[PDB]
Amino acid sequence: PRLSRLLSYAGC
Amino acid sequence: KDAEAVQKFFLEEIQLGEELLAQGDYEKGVDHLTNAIAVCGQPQQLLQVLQQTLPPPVFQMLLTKL
Repeated sequence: PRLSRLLSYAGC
Repeated sequence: KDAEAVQKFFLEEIQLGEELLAQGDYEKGVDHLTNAIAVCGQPQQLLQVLQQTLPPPVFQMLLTKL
């Protein structure tokens, strides 16, 4: 995966 | 490889929105940011970030295009 995508969406 | 398709969409739309706002294409940029917000669902933290990041009238265009 891509952490940046996971982390960025974590707030949702 | 598995799910996380929504996460890719989310980040790609934020990034494209940001790029378009920076070229001065406000309606297009706002269109794409609102695609990101739409797939969020608890977008309260996101909307705060956007409010601190955007010029006020650009932020108001966002609230209206929801």
